Amino acid sequence: MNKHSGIDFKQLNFLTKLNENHSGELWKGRWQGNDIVVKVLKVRDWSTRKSRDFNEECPRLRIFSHPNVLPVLGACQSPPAPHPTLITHWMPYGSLYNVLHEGTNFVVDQSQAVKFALDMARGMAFLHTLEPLIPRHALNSRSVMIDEDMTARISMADVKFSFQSPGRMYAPAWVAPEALQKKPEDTNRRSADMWSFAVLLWELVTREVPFADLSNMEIGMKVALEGLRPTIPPGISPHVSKLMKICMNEDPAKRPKFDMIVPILEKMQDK
Amino acid sequence: AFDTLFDHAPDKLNVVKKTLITFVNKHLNKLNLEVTELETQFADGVYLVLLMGLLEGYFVPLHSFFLTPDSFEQKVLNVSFAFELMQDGGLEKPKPRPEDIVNCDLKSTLRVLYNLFTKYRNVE
Ligand SMILES: C#Cc1cc(Nc2ncnc3cc(OCCOC)c(OCCOC)cc23)ccc1C
Repeated sequence: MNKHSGIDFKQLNFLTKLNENHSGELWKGRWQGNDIVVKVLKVRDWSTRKSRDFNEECPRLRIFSHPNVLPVLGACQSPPAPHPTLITHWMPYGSLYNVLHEGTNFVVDQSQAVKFALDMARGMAFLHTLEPLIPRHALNSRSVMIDEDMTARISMADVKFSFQSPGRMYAPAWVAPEALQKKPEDTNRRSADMWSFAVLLWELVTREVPFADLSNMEIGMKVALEGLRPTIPPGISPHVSKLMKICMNEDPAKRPKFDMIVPILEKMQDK
Repeated sequence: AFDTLFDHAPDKLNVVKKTLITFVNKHLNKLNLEVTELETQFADGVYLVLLMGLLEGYFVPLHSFFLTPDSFEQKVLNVSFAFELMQDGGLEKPKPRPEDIVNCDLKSTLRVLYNLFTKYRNVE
């Protein structure tokens, strides 16, 4: 018998569709007394091999041990489900991207932004203790969720699976230059994540989407081959400027570890 | 259907070739790349890969294909990969073999480009 049967697709109450795109569909729903989001994955040439791989890759995402990590609650195996499906808790404020760039009601203040930064750094430090690392986990403002008490949480549902096309990057503005060009096995993945955090810091400082005026293909080509970088903002504190520069070091080996920037961010807290 | 536009309206074939050059340049110019010659400039697969990312809104990591292909085999791999990206985007599996594009088969090239044009005319 299999160790996990996963979540029973029939037990999902689909309420309202939230989005549909290249990778599949996102629904708000209910399951066993939980308010959830359901990601229905669209996969070309689904196979028994890919289904087996999905079912081996999902259990790693069920991380319940850290406040700044949002677990996958479970997954529907396909077969018997119509499609491979992931379930997570519904996060009332949506993604960090939504809160920073699409917030029509209020603008989060910079004390809250620093708390978001600390939250993300703590969750990333925890994820970087895992052996092996969770593969194909890209950090950007769409893959961080904001919970009901404004806690930022790294979303484990936003990993890419082995059967999802490694050849299509949809958020290159947050990806380290070396990771635009080299296979993950040829990069230090933890160092690449720190670049992404540096871009998150830039986003929290400017309240702008990085390279918003350029297409994704433009961004990746210019960052990889032409040295395009975010411009350090004018008139910010020297301490913040210094932190952003060291996290965005051109040399991956000189970038700090997340567990070294956690105490730095702690000291920039109000409390 | 496309072969009537190819053969038995040679001034329309030139209109198709003029329309396709306009279209691919609207996107590739954003990378500081210019196409003047459909019969050769897509044969090594690079511009097809770059064009698909421009049309469907993603970057293609440079480890995923050969940006500067050094052999017939690498060009075939580039075109094959570009064909996969097209299918990822909703197009049916292209008719020509990837070798047909690398060999500068003029008909195979405009059929692939025109199907891109049919689908992505209005992409800005
Ligand atoms: C499984 C899974 C999975 C879930 C997500 N995304 C979310 N995860 C958790 N909670 C969310 C809450 C959202 O709305 C909050 C209301 O904000 C005002 C939300 O908005 C989507 C757009 O809605 C029009 C997305 C959420 C992404 C990727 C995967 C694979």
